[PDB]
Amino acid sequence: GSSGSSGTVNVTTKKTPPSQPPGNVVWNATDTKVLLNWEQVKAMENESEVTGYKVFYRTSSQNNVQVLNTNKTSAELVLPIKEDYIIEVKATTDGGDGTSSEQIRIPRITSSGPSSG
Repeated sequence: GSSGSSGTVNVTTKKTPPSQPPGNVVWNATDTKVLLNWEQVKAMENESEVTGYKVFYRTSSQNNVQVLNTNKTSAELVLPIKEDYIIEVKATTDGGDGTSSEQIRIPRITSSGPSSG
């Protein structure tokens, strides 16, 4: 087909997100879960505050990443079944989603011999 572009004024509606991604996005692996943790995001004046975040977790590849609702600065996922895990934290507000932090790299379960003695 074809495409074009010109531009046309417009108006605004509803508040807007901070756009600031959650930092200190740390993770962990214990027992049989993934303890995720990341700082909080506070929107400036007018900006919409963060009421929650979206934990975007997907395999080293995956087709469509999934979203997990979390009304906190932490989260808990399931152990990675082979292939690295690309986790992305997104700060959502009353307006909608926000920005996605830095994809997390979680390597599968090591490959060592259990019961050593």
